[PDB]
Amino acid sequence: TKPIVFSGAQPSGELTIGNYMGALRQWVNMQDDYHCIYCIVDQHAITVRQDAQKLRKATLDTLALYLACGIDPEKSTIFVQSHVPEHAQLGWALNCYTYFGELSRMTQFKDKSARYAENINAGLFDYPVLMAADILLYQTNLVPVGEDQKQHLELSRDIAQRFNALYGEIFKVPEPFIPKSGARVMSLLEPTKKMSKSDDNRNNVIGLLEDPKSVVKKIKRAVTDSDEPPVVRYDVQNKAGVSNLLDILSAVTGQSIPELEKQFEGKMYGHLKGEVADAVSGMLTELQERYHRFRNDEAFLQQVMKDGAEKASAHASRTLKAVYEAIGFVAKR
Amino acid sequence: KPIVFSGAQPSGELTIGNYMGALRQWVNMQDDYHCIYCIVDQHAITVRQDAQKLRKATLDTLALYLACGIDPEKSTIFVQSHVPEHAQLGWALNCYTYFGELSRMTQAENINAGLFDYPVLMAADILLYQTNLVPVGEDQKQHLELSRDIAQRFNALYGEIFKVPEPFIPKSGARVMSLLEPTKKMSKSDDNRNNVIGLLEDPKSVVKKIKRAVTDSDEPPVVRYDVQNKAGVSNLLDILSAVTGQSIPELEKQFEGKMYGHLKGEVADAVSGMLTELQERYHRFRNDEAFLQQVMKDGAEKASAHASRTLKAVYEAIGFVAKRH
Ligand SMILES: Nc1ncnc2c1ncn2[C@@H]1O[C@H](COP(=O)(O)OC(=O)[C@@H](N)Cc2c[nH]c3ccccc23)[C@@H](O)[C@H]1O
Ligand SMILES: COc1ccc(N)cc1
Repeated sequence: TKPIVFSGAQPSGELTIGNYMGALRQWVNMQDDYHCIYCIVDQHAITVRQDAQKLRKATLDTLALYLACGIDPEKSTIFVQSHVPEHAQLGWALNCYTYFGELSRMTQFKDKSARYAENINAGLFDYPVLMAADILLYQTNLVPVGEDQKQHLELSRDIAQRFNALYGEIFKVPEPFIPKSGARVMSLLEPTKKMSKSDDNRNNVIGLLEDPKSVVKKIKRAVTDSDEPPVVRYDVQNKAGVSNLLDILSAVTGQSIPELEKQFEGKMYGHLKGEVADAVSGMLTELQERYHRFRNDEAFLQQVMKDGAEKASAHASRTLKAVYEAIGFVAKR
Repeated sequence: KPIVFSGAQPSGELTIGNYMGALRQWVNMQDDYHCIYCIVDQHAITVRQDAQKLRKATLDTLALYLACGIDPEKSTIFVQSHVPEHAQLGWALNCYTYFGELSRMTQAENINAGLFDYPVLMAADILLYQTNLVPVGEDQKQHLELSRDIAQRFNALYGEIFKVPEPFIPKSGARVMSLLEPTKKMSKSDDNRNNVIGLLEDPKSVVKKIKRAVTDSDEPPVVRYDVQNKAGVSNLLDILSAVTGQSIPELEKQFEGKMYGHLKGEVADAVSGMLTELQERYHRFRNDEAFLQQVMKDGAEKASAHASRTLKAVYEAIGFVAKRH
């Protein structure tokens, strides 16, 4: 059997080009090479307060977006996290093998606590343990994610190793698959801050479902630097905005930064931004064209969810059975 | 019938205080209330434990509750981990529980997240079954209050999804104090086991512990009820009264001109009389694996039917896409 790939994305906000480059791009390319399982993590989404209609709609939007990107339900298992109870079950169990200090030290918890001070909830704190349960359920070998998830992934490995050391070979110890370029796409008006699907300032973000024209305007307005003459060179410290543009272009086209630097020799930021806008306006038009075909077909979306949850539960129940046996629960018969 | 929820720890080493106090009280109210008994194995693992002993303890607890008179045809008794809805609701309620509320629970960075987060699981345990009443001790009053606050908070956002649970106020009335410390209650959590009489102790063990029990230096020795001045003797009277149903004034008359030796002898004989009938039932149930499996299956099946209905409403309110069956 093939090694197993697992990853997920929250149905909250509107997925950005950041989410595509750091994760979904890789998800599509891994489908034949590995046994791939992709999840819409609605249980993680509710750690941030959403309107009920928006949550339901965003779950289906996200599903249709996976499909529009090229995630093929004939190759990959595609499911909604809440449809498989084993995530919640293993998540509770793994709380007992996770230290408080490991969760309080998390960057994401700290960033999210500052952003949502009126709702610093227990789910936001316990976030990484459920995420570990998501991965560990499927005997996952590889986890394609953006750089912002490295810390969460490190904890999952620690939990797997710690549990295995007491009980035997129950889990696989997963490995991150973070891409060389586009692992952490930055904000267009604030290139020192990660591009967030929940920025109020829309201008920071390139939406996967935002109007391309509005997106082309966003690239042209992206902040660069005061260098005289302007030079297209990679330097995240002194040229954050230009570097982010080079990183985006590299990730979309598959060309290296040193290659792109040679390509823009004697050129300035107008050329860079023309070429970035071109490459991105292109992906989105195509992507949004596949999207509606999927998104307006409720019977097909219902079928993908049904089939995917079936496949997922078969794997997850198998692992949870072994976990429950090992910790000492009386088996349900 | 109001719905009553109790969580039973699979590790508790139950005493005659537990039995003649709350347990016997509740055995005689299984037709008055819709009683739920949940053996809380997911709570147990917040303390690291030997796996095989936890499995054994789950079944020991089930058999002991059955032996004490919990009737699986009247009440619902089941193992927590057999009903996935507990963990499911637990996670959802984490998202409507403040971090501060958990930090302020009467608790540095080396405690496991389960020990930190279990009050939310407790809330889920109760709220799943539309629980009206929860019989708690003083030590779990804070947890009940949190579950009431979570229920009201969720209902204010989404409509009346949960019942707001109430404490069960009336106490059993059977008083049972520690043998070497008559001022303190006999507790299943006592490190000093000479203070307690476990429900599975044999007649020789009970004799030894009752013989050792503290009594005053009154001269002449007198068997009279007086908690302030004769705590130990009064405890022995209360235990004997609880066992036989004879009133304190009846026992005071029964022991007129008798020393503390004769009282201790009668207390030991009385308690062991009670424990022998209970132990016969326990071992009969406990050694019948097929009967225990059937009780767990039926109970989980009953619990799940109810729990799934609540969780479906919870899931609909939050806005999750409904599962495709
Ligand atoms: N500006 C950016 N540049 C590049 N990559 C980015 C950018 N912003 C986000 N990402 C990546 O996109 C994925 C989805 O984002 P989420 O916020 O839903 O990502 C999250 O919140 C996860 N915890 C969801 C999750 C839950 N359980 C899991 C198990 C395995 C893997 C992932 C998960 C992520 O991989 C994230 O790293
Ligand atoms: C009681 O809170 C929890 C927390 C996490 C999970 N997965 C289940 C229940």
